[PDB]
Amino acid sequence: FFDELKIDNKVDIIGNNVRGELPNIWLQYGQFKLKASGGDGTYSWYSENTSIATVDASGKVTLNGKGSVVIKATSGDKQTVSYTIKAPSYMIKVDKQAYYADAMSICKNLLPSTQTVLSDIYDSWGAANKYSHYSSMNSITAWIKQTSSEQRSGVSSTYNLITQNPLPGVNVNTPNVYAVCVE
Repeated sequence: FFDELKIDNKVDIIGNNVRGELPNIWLQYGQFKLKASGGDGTYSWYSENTSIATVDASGKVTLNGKGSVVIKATSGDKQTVSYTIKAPSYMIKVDKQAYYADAMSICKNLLPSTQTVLSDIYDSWGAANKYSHYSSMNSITAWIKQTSSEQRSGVSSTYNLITQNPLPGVNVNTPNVYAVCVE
C-alpha cells in the first residue's frame, strides 16, 4: 500500500551537481533531473508545453524556451503530481558567431550588460558543455556590452561559457566570438 506521490522541490542540476531550487537565471538548453517519490514508484513524465521546456522518461528536464510550463509525473497506482516551472528573470541564448556590432543587432541590442550577467549563469548551471546541446565545444566566447570608453576604442571584453576566461580589449572585429543574447 502506497503513500502520497511527490516531486522534490530541490532539482538536481546536471552540469554542476548541485541540489537546490531551480535557478532563476537560465542558460538555454541547460538540463536537470526531477526527483519523484511515492506511489508504486514507477513514474511517467510529461511536459504540457515543450516550447518552454522538455522532460524525458527518467525525469531529466531540458529548458528550451523562456516561459512557464507544467511538467507532470504520474505513477502506477494512478496518482499525478505537477511541478510548475517559473518564468526566469532572464534566459541566455547562444546565437551564431558574429563581430561585435554585427552581434549587438543579432541579439537585438540585448547583449549581457556586464560580465556578472554571465558568470552568474556559470555558477548556477556550470560548464555549458556539460549539456546535451553543447557537447561538441571546448569554448563559447561571448561578447559583453562594451563600456562607453571601450566603445571609442573599437573594442570590448568577453567571457566564456565553459572556461570562464574574462578577456578585455577585444577589437569589435575579432572572429570566433558568439553573439550570446539575454531575453
